[PDB]
Amino acid sequence: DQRVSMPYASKGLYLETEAGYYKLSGEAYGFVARIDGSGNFQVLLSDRYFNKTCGLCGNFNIFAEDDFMTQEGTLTSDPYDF
Amino acid sequence: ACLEGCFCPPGLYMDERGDCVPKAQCPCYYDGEIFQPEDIFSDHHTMCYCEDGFMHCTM
Ligand SMILES: *[C@@H]1O[C@H](CO)[C@@H](O)[C@H](O)[C@H]1NC(C)=O
Ligand SMILES: [Ca+2]
Repeated sequence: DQRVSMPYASKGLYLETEAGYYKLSGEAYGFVARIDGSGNFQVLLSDRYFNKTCGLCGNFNIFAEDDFMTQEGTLTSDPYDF
Repeated sequence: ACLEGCFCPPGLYMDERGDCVPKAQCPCYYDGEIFQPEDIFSDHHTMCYCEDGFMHCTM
């Protein structure tokens, strides 16, 4: 809840600005986030979590149809209740 | 038919406990079971929830 300044680098999380756009790197933990001026979240993530990370950006598999596996684990046809 | 008695305005629907309420906290009666207005609900194979009075089941 304490507002900090920027940039910021604690706990292996460099919180930087690149190309006038804000960045959050976690290369130890294998991810790089960022935002643009308008607001467009982006998440770069390694190959280490292939068929692991299940969430709102779906699994990191090859397929694209089966990447709605709910918090229970259920292939759903709706992109909404998921 | 068009009967006579004690009703309450259309925005309000009847609750079991004598008052009538909007459809926000109007429970569901799935399989007889009186579920509260927010009760996420599932066996292994189905998936079901009560939103505003209606019981939204899926599979
Ligand atoms: C992903 O992992 C699951 C659970 O272990 C396994 O059932 C499935 O075959 C794997 N799929 C791929 C593409 O490796
Ligand atoms: Ca996928």
